Amino acid sequence: STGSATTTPIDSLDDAYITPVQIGTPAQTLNLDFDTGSSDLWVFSSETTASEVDGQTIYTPSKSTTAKLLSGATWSISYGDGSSSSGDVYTDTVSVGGLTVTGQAVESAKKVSSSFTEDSTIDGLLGLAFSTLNTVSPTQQKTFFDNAKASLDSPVFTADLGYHAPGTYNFGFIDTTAYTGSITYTAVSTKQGFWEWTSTGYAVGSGTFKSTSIDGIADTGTTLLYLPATVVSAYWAQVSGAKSSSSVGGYVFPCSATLPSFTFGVGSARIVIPGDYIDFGPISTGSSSCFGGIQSSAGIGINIFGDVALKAAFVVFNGATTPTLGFASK
Repeated sequence: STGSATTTPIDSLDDAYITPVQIGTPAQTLNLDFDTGSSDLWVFSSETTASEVDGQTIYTPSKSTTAKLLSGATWSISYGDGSSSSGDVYTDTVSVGGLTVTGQAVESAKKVSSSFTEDSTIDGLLGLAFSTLNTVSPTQQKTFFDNAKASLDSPVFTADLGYHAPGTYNFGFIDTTAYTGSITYTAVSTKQGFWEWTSTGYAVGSGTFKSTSIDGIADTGTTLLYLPATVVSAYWAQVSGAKSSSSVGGYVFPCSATLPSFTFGVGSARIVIPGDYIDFGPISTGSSSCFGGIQSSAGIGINIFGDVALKAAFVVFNGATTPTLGFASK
């Protein structure tokens, strides 16, 4: 089997991407944030505290003939941005782009933090990291990908995110029309439960490539590119007037600037992030200070190849017995 679904930016900045997902019988379609940095499929629901719902579409298990309470199971998750959610668990039929999993754990939110309430366009998350990070207790549950894997034509999914445009998540096949050149594969460590890999270095603009190992995670659920302070300083040093602002919470730059590109290494291959991808616009409405798309990972504890990086590539998440990651230009 295979599946193919379009993923769409939630706003003009590509702050996140949503993908329609069918849950239950008859289908209830919710728009979920596919997150390769976590491993819970959770949704706003008829159980979510009413004051914490503001425009989201909810899953109502009582209206699904295939929903079953997973008795005694609870979940609770905290994300790196300080947001969180928790609740109980149903199993139900879940379909993505024509690919169906029966018996998928659907984590129903009883509580969500303010960041989620305020994002009316995101009806929940679909985790695509390794199932070892799943938070359901006392019986840990599998991700949608893990459940689908044995049925897939090939044990892979691909992320093809657009810059200010829709893109595609495919399951079970590699669309050879969706990228240019060849795909370069690189080793993955699953020790922390993430799609963790080591970039071979970077360049700023038309500058020389610096060969240096940068361990990080491929995380479709993180908006920006978070890299070591040394790398990030070298980038922003090439932008007149750019500075790190503790009041704003990161690097800002004059909105009048033209940003240089940023290149990262994948083995001997190179992925170029155009300068425009690094512009996240005014810090507040009408401001002439703009927020940067490359930020320091210092104090996160991990480098994160988020959407800024991933959307410059066609990315293969290879979940074969030895997992790997593939990157191609597009």
